[PDB]
Amino acid sequence: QAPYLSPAVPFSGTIQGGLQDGLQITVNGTVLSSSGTRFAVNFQTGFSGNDIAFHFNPRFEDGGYVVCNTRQNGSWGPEERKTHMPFQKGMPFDLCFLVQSSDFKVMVNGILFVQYFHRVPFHRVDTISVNGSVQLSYISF
Ligand SMILES: CC(=O)N[C@@H]1[C@@H](O)[C@H](O[C@@H]2O[C@H](CO)[C@H](O)[C@H](O)[C@H]2O)[C@@H](CO)O[C@@H]1O
Repeated sequence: QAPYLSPAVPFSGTIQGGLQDGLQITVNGTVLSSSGTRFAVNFQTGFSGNDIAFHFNPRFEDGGYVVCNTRQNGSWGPEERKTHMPFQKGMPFDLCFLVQSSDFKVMVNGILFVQYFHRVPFHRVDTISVNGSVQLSYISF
């Protein structure tokens, strides 16, 4: 699949073929100053945003932390949080999502940040969306 170049945010785009084992999605962007306090990347089914297999949500609030969770039929499950923010505003970053049979491997600038085991079959994911206080340079597959 061709990369989405300079997509505007918010953004929603189809992931051709749907998520598949071995697929690596790269999200290159920059956290802005003066927008909001958080941004997110969502691996979802459809554009509704009601069913999100994997929600990666960095929050520049309360000291800085990232929320990882799944949303099924509009219902958010138990959150997984990490308190060591690997993001810095005004600095471009490479957010890499490696899809494996049992989990998502998430790397920030080549450094493994989190591991999220699939709560729902990843084959159900065909859409990636990004919103919040972030500017995108590109999304590659
Ligand atoms: C401490 C705690 O459980 N707080 C939660 C909030 O995180 C939650 O905010 C939502 O969180 C989901 C991901 O779990 C999405 O990021 C969503 O955009 C947030 O609004 C709220 C609402 O569900 O519930 C508690 O406050």
